[PDB]
Amino acid sequence: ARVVQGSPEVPGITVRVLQALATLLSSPHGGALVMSMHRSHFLACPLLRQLCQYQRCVPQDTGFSSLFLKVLLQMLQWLDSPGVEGGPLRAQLRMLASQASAGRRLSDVRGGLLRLAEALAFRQDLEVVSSTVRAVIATLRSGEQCSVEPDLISKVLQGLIEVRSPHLEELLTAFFSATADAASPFPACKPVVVVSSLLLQEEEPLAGGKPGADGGSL
Amino acid sequence: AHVWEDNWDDDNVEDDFSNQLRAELEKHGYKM
Amino acid sequence: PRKAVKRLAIQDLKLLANKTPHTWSRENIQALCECALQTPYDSLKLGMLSVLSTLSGTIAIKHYFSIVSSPRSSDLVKLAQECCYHNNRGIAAHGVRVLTNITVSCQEKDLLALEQDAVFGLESLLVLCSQDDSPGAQATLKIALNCMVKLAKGRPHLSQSVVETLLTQL
Repeated sequence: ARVVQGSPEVPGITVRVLQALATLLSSPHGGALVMSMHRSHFLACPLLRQLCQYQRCVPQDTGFSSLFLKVLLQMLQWLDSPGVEGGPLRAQLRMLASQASAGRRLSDVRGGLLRLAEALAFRQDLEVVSSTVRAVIATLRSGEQCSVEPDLISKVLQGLIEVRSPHLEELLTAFFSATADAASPFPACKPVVVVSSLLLQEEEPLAGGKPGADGGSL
Repeated sequence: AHVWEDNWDDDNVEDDFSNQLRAELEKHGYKM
Repeated sequence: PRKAVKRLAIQDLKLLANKTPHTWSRENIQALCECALQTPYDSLKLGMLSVLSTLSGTIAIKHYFSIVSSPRSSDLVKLAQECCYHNNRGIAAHGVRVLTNITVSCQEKDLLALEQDAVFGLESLLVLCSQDDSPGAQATLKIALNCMVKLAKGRPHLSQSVVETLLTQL
């Protein structure tokens, strides 16, 4: 039913009543075979069908999902995201889902005004979770975060801090003794949710005077 | 709370009489 | 910003919510809801959702939805929906607890969409806990079945739908 999945996805987007339940049961069986490692080559085909449907009618499907079938859309997205999380092999489905999520986010930001983030909130949360990639700079990222702090962009600062936290969780480098001190007062002055983890990471593998920086900051 | 309150089917709830019956009938362990 | 101190706040607001629920006020609920939206951490969101689950089970939901702002405009509903459709299993379990409690408790005109959303996220929890097979998974499963019994007994309207969904899970 892999060929007819894309057509039922359009029926699932418009009106399904029980076809949505059947598709969700089929996807749970695929997740079952994926967890049991019993050759579950069904997630990518449904992902390909969903991506094709999005490329065909991005606005209509997003409007139908975020307007009427919010619950069914959220259930399908939750099934897809946990399935992608289980299937960590080669991240091909992860990249396809990231592209589909970016396109759906663009369509939702364009069209959904009254039904603001009924499921697009969970979509954006999954988007941030999947886009939490590992930074490779770890020295100019501090300057970028300092620039974002003067610019006062909350989402950009959160993304930069999340990147720097994985960057600190990666292999340690030689940190500057002035840039970190400047950045810590800025994230302290701003309400920073990840401030404690950032301070712990920057204080554990530190190539500088940690007590001096802490005393100066205090 | 448990899933179903009027549950006759639970181990530690059941009393001495058919505890003795349980001992005998688990020892038996078959029906024709 | 101390995570352990926030966990203290969790395990203390649980105690206050369990002891004296009627003293909980609308601004307190709204502030806790804003904190649960603005948190980044799944564990602390889980704790706050447990607190909201207990408060929803108690009477204070009527205080939060006592008029003299739409119920949909109330910040509780959005948090409950997004956390019921969140990825993590315990977060989803407490979200569907909040949804079941509010659906059985309050009866306003616009809550039918919440009823439908709650039941559909409910078989989402059924499929997840049915094919998870963990001790915590079975705990969240028993939580979902408590939600079933309470929802069906409080409202007989959704009974046939929930029974046929449970048969599909069978």
